[PDB]
Amino acid sequence: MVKLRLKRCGRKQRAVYRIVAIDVRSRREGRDLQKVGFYDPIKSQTYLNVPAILDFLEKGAQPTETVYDILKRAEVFKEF
Amino acid sequence: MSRYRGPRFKKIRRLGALPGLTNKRPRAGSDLRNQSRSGKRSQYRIRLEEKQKLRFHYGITERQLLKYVRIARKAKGSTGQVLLQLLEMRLDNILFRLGMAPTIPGARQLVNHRHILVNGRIVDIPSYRCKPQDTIMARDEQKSIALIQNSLDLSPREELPKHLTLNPFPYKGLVNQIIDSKWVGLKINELLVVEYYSR
Amino acid sequence: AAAPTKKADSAAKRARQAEKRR
Amino acid sequence: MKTMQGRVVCATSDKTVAVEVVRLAPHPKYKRRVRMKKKYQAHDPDNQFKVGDVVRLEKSRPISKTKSFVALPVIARAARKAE
Amino acid sequence: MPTIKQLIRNTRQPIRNVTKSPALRGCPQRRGTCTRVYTITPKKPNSALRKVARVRLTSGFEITAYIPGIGHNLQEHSVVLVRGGRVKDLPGVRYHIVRGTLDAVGVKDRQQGRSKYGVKKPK
RNA sequence: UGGAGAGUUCGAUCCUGGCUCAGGAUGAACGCUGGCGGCAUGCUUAACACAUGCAAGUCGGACGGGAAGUGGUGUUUCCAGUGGCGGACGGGUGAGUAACGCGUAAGAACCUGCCCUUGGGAGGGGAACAACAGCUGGAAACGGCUGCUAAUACCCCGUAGGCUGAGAAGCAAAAGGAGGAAUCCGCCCGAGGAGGGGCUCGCGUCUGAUUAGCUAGUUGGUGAGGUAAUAGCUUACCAAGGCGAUGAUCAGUAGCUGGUCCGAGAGGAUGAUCAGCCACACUGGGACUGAGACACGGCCCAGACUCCUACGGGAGGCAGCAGUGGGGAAUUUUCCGCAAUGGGCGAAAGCCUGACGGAGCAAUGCCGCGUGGAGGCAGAAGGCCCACGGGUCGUGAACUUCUUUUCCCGGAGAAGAAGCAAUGACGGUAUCCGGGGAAUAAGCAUCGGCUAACUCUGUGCCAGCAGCCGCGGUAAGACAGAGGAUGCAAGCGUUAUCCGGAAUGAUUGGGCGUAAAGCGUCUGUAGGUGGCUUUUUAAGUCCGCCGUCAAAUCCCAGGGCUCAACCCUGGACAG
Repeated sequence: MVKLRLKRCGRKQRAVYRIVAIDVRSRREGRDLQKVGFYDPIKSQTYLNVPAILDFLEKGAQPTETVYDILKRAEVFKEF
Repeated sequence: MSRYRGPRFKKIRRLGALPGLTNKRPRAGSDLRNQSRSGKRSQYRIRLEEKQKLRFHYGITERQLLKYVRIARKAKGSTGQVLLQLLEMRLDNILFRLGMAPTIPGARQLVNHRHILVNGRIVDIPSYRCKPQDTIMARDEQKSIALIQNSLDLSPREELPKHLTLNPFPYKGLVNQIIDSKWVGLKINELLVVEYYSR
Repeated sequence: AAAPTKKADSAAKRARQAEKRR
Repeated sequence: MKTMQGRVVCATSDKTVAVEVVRLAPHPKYKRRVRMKKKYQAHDPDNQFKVGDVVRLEKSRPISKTKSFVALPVIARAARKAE
Repeated sequence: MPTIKQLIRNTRQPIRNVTKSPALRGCPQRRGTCTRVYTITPKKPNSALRKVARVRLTSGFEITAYIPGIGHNLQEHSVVLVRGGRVKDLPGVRYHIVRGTLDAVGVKDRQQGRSKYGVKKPK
């Protein structure tokens, strides 16, 4: 199946963390079919594209732990 | 080695021109001769001795200079002038033209021993490129040293370069803009050095 | 060191269950 | 689906016609036209199209491993060598 | 230039390429045991007593090699290491010897080139 | 925003032309030397043979239980066993394969666990079975009988949109379990979505034609058989074709690509690391289970090896991580952790996880810093040259004031943790404050010309040098040592290898009277090219637009680690 999370591109101490749209039967840092948005830990840079989200979640995509919390930190996912 | 150690005024001699590796030393070259007519230097000699004059003045290596001339060649604008842009923006060279240090090899030690502050933050790296509107100043702890006080005691009378503006009392110097062709006062032809790397 | 009781990882267990499904 | 034109060279086969497609295309390294010719085994269950006819071939359901194309229309008649 | 329509028919392409010194599968250096250590005379302009040794490589080939410097200690059972460079004065010799490695000793009392010839630092 | 050459074939000149060198690069080795830090990288030679440990397990909110540990006086939790899901994910190698493997662009005859949208159903029964128990064959492995037993183990019956069929009609599904005054999860069928995986077609995909012939299910057509599915995939029969010089077949070699290196570009050489795809995993062969692997850590058979044996008979295979032997010029700690990201399982907790996150070894490379700074003599010793009247090494050093990064020592101490009894391997972390003292830290190559840099001795075609032209037979700046100088830098030099220089295969870029070069001359098929006018087509071509050209490289502009390397946004480009 397909799910939402974050990969790894930046090695060592600087863990930048990538975008997402990947299968569970694939790799930790491999092939990604579509792009969305990411966040940087030791910075104020928080993207997360909203029109890409909810459009991918309607067709069997599972929202797992890491894509969450950073979702509610922004103005998306609330009682609206 | 990062910066040449040993004989400094051996390169102020031989080459003909007189750079600032120390303060001021005689015009004549080495050995018993050299005060008379020298031999006819080849076409490749004028490209080799002119680049070694620019390499020694700033106290930079061949490995670090190779990057500053290649990135300046890939960038837009006059190549011959943008070699002197990224080389003058170094924290060890802007410190010589500020009046805080008597020479360039002594200015690298000043930046390395944590005496200089850039925009409030402390920088140790001499090969750091100083962008415009930056405040190059001294530290509050290193304000009481006798070497920093003696070098800035001779500065209120002498005129500093037009691309810089120093204020004698608070010991800070600001960099307004980029250095151009007629603003450089060095005895080097920038068209002979760019012709060497492209053999 | 070795354990006081006897044990053996049966690779024939996954084969017997595969023969039962067959 | 893709459509390619060509002349029939062989007709001595049961419900199968050998169509030779000529294609002119310029070389990406050079400049001039390089002509390539490959023969396709088309399907003809009505055995109407004989040798010499120029027919257009469209993509369809594979009736065999070599055959995958069918001959639907006809632009011109016999353009072959005289007997 | 050969015409454009003949360049599609024939198409110009280089050869399989011949090597200057066959040191196997792109290997910089090769090991081997010396079979016979002899002395041979040079070409037409030179006249000296040059020391050459036939090295039996790890592949099974027995090619000649030149010994640099003054004085050596290579016997009939010495395991040497070759370099790969021509001398162009002695016919057949396409290899050189790296001294200071394995059974090959370095040149005594040499103060100049210590990187090559395999000499240590004198205190 | 990109394109410098020179030496050598002559008495000499101008051409032609081969060779050689200056450059960059390489997952490199060797020799000399050797202060650190950041990031990356590391059997490229035997896909050789492998000790040991580890690399996949998890659920009792599916069951009959309870051999451990902790409470209470039976609940957590849980060794085995039944059952569910995952072992066809991830990791590694590239041997094989020039092939419908790969890359680009299209197509039809499809399947598809977990997830998701919609509709209906989920009733009522049966017979066993491990675990366990009593015996029992064997060295061991592995088991052999009898009896007892549960479930989301299995098999009927009832019902049924779907399926088969022109139609009428015929016919097939089930699991229950948990917290709570009825919620959650799961089960069965069908119709979709998504994602993944098959199959079809065309182009481009190495070299040699002193391999030109190749091919019987071989090509195709009817009929049955078969697959999830088209189909010679298959069988019988009929036709006899099918492939090829725009070069099949055969032989040698080889994973493909995004890209990488060089280059002005074109092009050439490759494709290590990262990522997509394919293939293999002791060798050869085969099938089973399952949605999917005919499947590294699964099974069965055979073979070569290794090991055990009460020789009757059995157990394994690292092209997973770390390591051993061996080969080799050469390539590392049998370390720590789940903390972070991810994978498996579970309504969770949590467990498993050398994937991975980190550390360790190695100057393998890239980048940054450091090993001292200023001041100092009339140029001190001591060396080298000397016409000995001096000069040079030399401000070099000593001598003086000064600052002390990094290394060392002591005290603090950001963030990567979001979760959320406050949860980290890395960490005596980054970084910051202070204290000794320059105190602990440089060499290597070269010096005839291209090549940037000189003489004096010794030797003396002797010993030796050497990329090329060439040096050495007594005064050779091209041998050996010294003084000095040049270049570079903890790197330097050498070697190997690709590209550049080679407009010396030239498509952009060359030539054939004499330098290499028109075949001895004609006819002529295929092929290439083809006068003039109008109309038409518009295929080529050209314009615009819509898809795709994965991401990451490269490039432009802009950010974050004190700079840089490195990391990163958007755009550009992907011709």
